[PDB]
Amino acid sequence: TKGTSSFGKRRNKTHTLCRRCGSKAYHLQKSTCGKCGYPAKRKRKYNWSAKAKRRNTTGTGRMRHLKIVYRRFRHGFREGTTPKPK
Amino acid sequence: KKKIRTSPTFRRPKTLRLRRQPKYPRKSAPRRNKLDHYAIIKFPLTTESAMKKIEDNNTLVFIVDVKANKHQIKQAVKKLYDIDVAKVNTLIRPDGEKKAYVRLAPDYDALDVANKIGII
Amino acid sequence: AKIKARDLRGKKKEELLKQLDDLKVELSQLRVAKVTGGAASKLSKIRVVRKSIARVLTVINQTQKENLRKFYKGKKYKPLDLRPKKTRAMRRRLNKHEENLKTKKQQRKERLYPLRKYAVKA
Amino acid sequence: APSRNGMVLKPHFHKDWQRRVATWFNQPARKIRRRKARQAKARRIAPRPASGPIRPIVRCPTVRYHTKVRAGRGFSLEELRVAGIHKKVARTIGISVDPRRRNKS
Amino acid sequence: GAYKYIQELWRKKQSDVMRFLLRVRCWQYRQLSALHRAPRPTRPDKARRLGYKAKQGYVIYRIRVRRGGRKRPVPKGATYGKPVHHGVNQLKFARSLQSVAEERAGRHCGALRVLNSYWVGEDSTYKFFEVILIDPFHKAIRRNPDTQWITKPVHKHREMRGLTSAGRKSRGLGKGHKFHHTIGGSRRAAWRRRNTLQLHRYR
Amino acid sequence: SSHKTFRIKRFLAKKQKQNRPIPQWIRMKTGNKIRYNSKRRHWRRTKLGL
RNA sequence: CGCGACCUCAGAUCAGACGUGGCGACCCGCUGAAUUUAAGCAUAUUAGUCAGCGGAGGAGAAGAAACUAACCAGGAUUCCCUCAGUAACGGCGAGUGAACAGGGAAGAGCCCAGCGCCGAAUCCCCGCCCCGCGGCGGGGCGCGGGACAUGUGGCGUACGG
Ligand SMILES: [Mg+2]
Ligand SMILES: [Mg+2]
Ligand SMILES: [Mg+2]
Ligand SMILES: [Mg+2]
Ligand SMILES: [Mg+2]
Ligand SMILES: [Mg+2]
Ligand SMILES: [Mg+2]
Ligand SMILES: [Mg+2]
Ligand SMILES: [Mg+2]
Ligand SMILES: [Mg+2]
Ligand SMILES: [Mg+2]
Ligand SMILES: [Mg+2]
Ligand SMILES: [Mg+2]
Ligand SMILES: [Mg+2]
Ligand SMILES: [Mg+2]
Ligand SMILES: [Mg+2]
Ligand SMILES: [Mg+2]
Ligand SMILES: [Mg+2]
Ligand SMILES: [Zn+2]
Repeated sequence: TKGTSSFGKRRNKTHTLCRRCGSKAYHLQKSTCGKCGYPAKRKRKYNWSAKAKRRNTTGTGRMRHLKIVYRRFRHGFREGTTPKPK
Repeated sequence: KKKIRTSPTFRRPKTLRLRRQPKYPRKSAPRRNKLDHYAIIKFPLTTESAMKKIEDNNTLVFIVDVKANKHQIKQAVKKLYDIDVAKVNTLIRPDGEKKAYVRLAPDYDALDVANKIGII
Repeated sequence: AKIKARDLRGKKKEELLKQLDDLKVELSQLRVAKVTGGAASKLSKIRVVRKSIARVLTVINQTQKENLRKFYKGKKYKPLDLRPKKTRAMRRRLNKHEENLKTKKQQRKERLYPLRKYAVKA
Repeated sequence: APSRNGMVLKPHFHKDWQRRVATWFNQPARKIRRRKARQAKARRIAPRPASGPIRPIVRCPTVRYHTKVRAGRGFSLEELRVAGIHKKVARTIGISVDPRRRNKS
Repeated sequence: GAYKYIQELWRKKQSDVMRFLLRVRCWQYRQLSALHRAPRPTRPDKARRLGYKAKQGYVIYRIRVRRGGRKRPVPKGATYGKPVHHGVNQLKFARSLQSVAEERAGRHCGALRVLNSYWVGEDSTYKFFEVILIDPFHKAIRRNPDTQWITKPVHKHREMRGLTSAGRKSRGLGKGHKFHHTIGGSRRAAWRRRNTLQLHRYR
Repeated sequence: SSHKTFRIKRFLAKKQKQNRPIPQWIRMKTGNKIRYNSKRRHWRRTKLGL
């Protein structure tokens, strides 16, 4: 009986957490992320979902290295020098 | 004559494999051991179950790092508290830190060790 | 008894390590006091000792790194954290010597036909 | 539907034009940009004559325009020879050789 | 004069000497594997007139391509809709087999630059090309002018952006009335320029 | 279940550590405009997707 | 029934490097529909477009004629105005549709192979010390190794040499 009892029988998960991208879309039998495409090297990305592209593009996260790159670009990527101590 | 193939299978002949003698180390210095004894032991636990374990089973109980195993906990306790440790039972709490019970050797006494530590 | 890096930069590594490990002993005692209640004075010196530990470890790592730079000064192959960092593409690009390399034909052209300076009168 | 009387028109608007609509709001800005580029170039080649080499006289190549004359790409090697100068020192001086033009007159 | 003799000999492809050599070398390239490194150019005059020099940092890769047309990769030969788009079998790829040989060589040795390529015998089933690759980080190459342009970073994957000799022949661009389709630099540059609408400020 | 893996235990540890009311000095902070923790989870009402 | 030389291959946690992935507004290479319009619909149109795949850079591509033209001739590429909704394509229906000349913006030109001459003149790597370090070279020294005549460098490329 296709409704409430069939809801009763639901106790085996299809997806678990993914090591890349952290979403709960890692298909356990298929061994593949439905969100990011992982076991594969290239990230799953499609132009037919601009909402998905903006949900996980560069800038929605922490951007540690990139904010340091922006600062260092503004100063010219200098290294090994000191602000001439007092 | 006198070299003879006594097998129908050609195998890849084993060759010399030199060890590495690099021109420079890939990193400068060895990395600092960031899991030293002060990192191992974070603080003692001073709950009522803790006090029961202290007065009954000659055992202390600490909150320790998640990465530390029983050998590191025992060595760290024996070093920075200068005692001897009978055994170590560890669990991980539902908050996510490792609670370690450490039972001392019988010639030592958990009461006066806790008095020297200051949790008493 | 507050410690400053300008006073830390003259010590030797035995007393630097001694200072470091007595600071860590004091931090352990302060956390013991924090669990056992202690006092607000101790709870406020926690942050002071932690920043002092950060200061001491900064000074040790900086001294060791500049000793490494002095040792690898003038060497042919330096470690990957001692060679410069700038940007992967800037590391991939050519250096100034092989940029300014020129052929004998093209420098012969440059010697024979230099671009003159001139004005045209009205 | 045609109303009464009019032209039969064929507007070429069947092809998703309004993604490739190009506007000209940056026209004054690019005029300013080209102007200051010319100024920078002139004061870079400060004594050199500010506009480029001398160009030759060139007859426009069609029975519609073959009465007029205009500036060409460059002088040719024959007339450089009759002028008596070398085809490399000419370009260092400012003469703008063009090797592929012929002279049939 | 030697290279001129080799050049005339390689133009005489239907002579008995050349047809023997082509058949035996085709046999052994067939027995080898699909992507392969040659130790030296088989055709040195062709390789040097295509750009190769006998220096450290020029390598030669032999690529084998399964020849024939392009079949439409649709299940059970069923495209859907428009009989004009119902075709499956007699379709043809827009690029040449030589270009896809260069593309496979570049994609395998992705740290080298594809300079050029030439033909070294086909088959009925395969086609064999040799691709000149350049290591752009050998000193003997970036410490010498007239060849560090390929070490410059705008020349990564020339064979994938279509701008080797074979890929350019596939793009079909030139000068004159034969080539109006690509008269803004490329085909879709021309399409863009003649399908945009210039809406001026003062119309 | 009682049979867990270490990383699902870590996940649940984080979730129950952050299922906690807001402190009361936060409301006395200058320019606060936050009255209560608005993303508190109840185990019976809203389930973890895990 | 051995010992060498080359060729063609293989192995190595060998010495030193390089590629991978991301972003993708613009660019390049492919692949590539159907809604739609034709008052139906199949060619046509939508459209070489969306979706799909690959590769970049601060721009990219293109580019110094196997060109335009038929004139008293012009003279690389790119872009703007015009040519021009034109020549032309098209159930010649619906629809589609450029180029040259002209006026401007910009303006820059060059290099191999081959043919030939010069005792390979050429290039890479490793030690010695000297002059430097701060994107690491200069020259000298080595009865030091290799690449290379199955062709490196200099002259020289259709405007001739
Ligand atoms: Mg299943
Ligand atoms: Mg256990
Ligand atoms: Mg030369
Ligand atoms: Mg159709
Ligand atoms: Mg429920
Ligand atoms: Mg190695
Ligand atoms: Mg219809
Ligand atoms: Mg209708
Ligand atoms: Mg219908
Ligand atoms: Mg697309
Ligand atoms: Mg990439
Ligand atoms: Mg370019
Ligand atoms: Mg180009
Ligand atoms: Mg008109
Ligand atoms: Mg069309
Ligand atoms: Mg001008
Ligand atoms: Mg030569
Ligand atoms: Mg030419
Ligand atoms: Zn994932």
